[PDB]
Amino acid sequence: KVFGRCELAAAMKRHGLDNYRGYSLGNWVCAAKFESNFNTQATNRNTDGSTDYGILQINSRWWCNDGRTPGSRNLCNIPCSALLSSDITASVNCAKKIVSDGNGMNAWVAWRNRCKGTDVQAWIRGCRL
Repeated sequence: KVFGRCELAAAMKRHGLDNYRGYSLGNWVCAAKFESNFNTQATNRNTDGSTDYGILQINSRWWCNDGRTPGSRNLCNIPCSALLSSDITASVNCAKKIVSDGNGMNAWVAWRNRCKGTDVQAWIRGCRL
């Protein structure tokens, strides 16, 4: 599923992400935009052989099991395919564990290079709330 901007904003808010660990909702919608272009089925293979899945591009090296990343961990205790669903619940609950691990939203390279210290409030501007 390809989410609209405000649609995704409302869904992430309803799943408890606005201001989760201090990160306002605009941070999360900006990171989804540049990670996946709001597309739940996005997948991208990394050079070490691991693969990123879903709207927030959660990596199989640490967070999910895809059966083809040797020596990786499954810290969110989920098949990686659950991250591609049109319902964002598994992506959001795994993302909550990742942002709580010490590095905050720097774990997402596109948030770090393209969202961090920008006016992220603009990503939820106009949205019904």
